[PDB]
Amino acid sequence: GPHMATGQDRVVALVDMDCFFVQVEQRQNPHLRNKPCAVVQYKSWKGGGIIAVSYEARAFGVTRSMWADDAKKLCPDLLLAQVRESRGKANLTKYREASVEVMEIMSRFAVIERASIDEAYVDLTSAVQERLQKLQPISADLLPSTYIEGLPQGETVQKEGMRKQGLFQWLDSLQIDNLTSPDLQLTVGAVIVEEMRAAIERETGFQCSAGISHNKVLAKLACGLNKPNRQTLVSHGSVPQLFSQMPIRKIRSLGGKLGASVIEILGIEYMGELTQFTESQLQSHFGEKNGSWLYAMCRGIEHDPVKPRQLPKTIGCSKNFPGKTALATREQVQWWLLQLAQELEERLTKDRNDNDRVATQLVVSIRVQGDKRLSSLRRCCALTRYDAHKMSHDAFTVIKNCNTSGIQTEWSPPLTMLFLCATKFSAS
DNA sequence: ATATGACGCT
DNA sequence: CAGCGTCAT
Ligand SMILES: Nc1ncnc2c1ncn2[C@H]1C[C@H](O)[C@@H](COP(=O)(O)NP(=O)(O)OP(=O)(O)O)O1
Ligand SMILES: [Mg+2]
Ligand SMILES: [Mg+2]
Repeated sequence: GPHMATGQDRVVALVDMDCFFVQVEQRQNPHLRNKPCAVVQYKSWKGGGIIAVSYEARAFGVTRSMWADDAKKLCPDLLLAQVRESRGKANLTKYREASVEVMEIMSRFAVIERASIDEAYVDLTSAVQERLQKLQPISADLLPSTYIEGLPQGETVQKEGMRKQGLFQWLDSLQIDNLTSPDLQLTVGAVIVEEMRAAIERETGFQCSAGISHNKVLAKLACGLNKPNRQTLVSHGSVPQLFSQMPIRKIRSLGGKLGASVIEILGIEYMGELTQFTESQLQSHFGEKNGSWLYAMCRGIEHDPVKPRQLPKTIGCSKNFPGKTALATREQVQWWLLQLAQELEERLTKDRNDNDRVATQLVVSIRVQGDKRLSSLRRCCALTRYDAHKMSHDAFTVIKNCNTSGIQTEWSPPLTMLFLCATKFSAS
């Protein structure tokens, strides 16, 4: 007990934008605000594929991975915004630039780790220490949008009434005399996150949600508990009851094959049930690293650091050529490699100017018709010049021998995907 | 017919 | 300037 680590050393937050692509389009087009709206890419096939949905539209059952024509059946008044198309492909520049707006604001408060186009982890341990040294009870007024997971226990017919009662129980209990209380550190962390989220909304117009806990996995989980436009504090103490009915697939990194194996091999359904197994038992089934990770995680402990990185490590461009449209001619493959290369060149040139770095490697990936893998083959070559013509020519050079066609003009088996990625950045 | 990113394994 | 698999938004 006296020597058992509790994973309460850090204060970490995960901030995730609410229906991000939609909010970007709603800021731009006021007509879309406060309406059932979705963002779609490529209109010709079934109205386009939905990639983002406003909360108003979710109420009708509209989801991502849904064709717009089908979404309209569920929600006839659904409004749509289209992703920009350039050179025959979706262009996500608007969303990347909006992402930068948000990341730069977050970086003012603390070290952050860009985790996706719309979320970042924040290591608030130091900021909390400074704020505690600076502060004195914490008023509920400092936590206007915060939920305390697990509370209240023991006006509650409405959600805001429930939120306040839980917050009151939490604050009434808080021991502010001790600067080392983990619960107190989380609370101060939540105050700072309120301030961060206020700054994001004020300076960008975008709303977001956040999770505050002692590690990245719990912070991420916490974030989704009360979306949209709210933040949730998950304390170490809230873990046993939270994990008691938490499907294993809900924890980050367990949503795939590993997660399925955990369920199948151990015959369990919830994250908390993992506590019954010894570390060695878990390592035997899932490997040394996964086993140790699972053993600590089911107890609410994780040590993965918030990495000091707010810029992407790679810059890539990709396009699918489904079914009948699979590229079947050499000239066809070269023309598309050129479109991808030109987009990549623009993005790389801007990156070099903004971030004082240059990519030194080019990775080319493709999918062959009949293969359900994300990638069928991957090859690389030196990226010595930011020249689209050289990059597309080099990319063809490295994959051209995959062509099994006896005939020079033709390409077989036809390609269902092209991917160009710039990597191995070096200071410039 | 359904654009990206990180990172682990070998 | 290795190539493939997994998990993610
Ligand atoms: N599978 C995918 N394909 C393409 N784009 C994707 C996508 N998943 C997400 N996006 C893009 C579009 C998304 O807007 C953006 C953020 O991803 P989230 O955070 O997962 N989802 P959102 O922010 O929309 O809603 P909220 O968080 O409130 O639930 O990334
Ligand atoms: Mg989001
Ligand atoms: Mg997200």
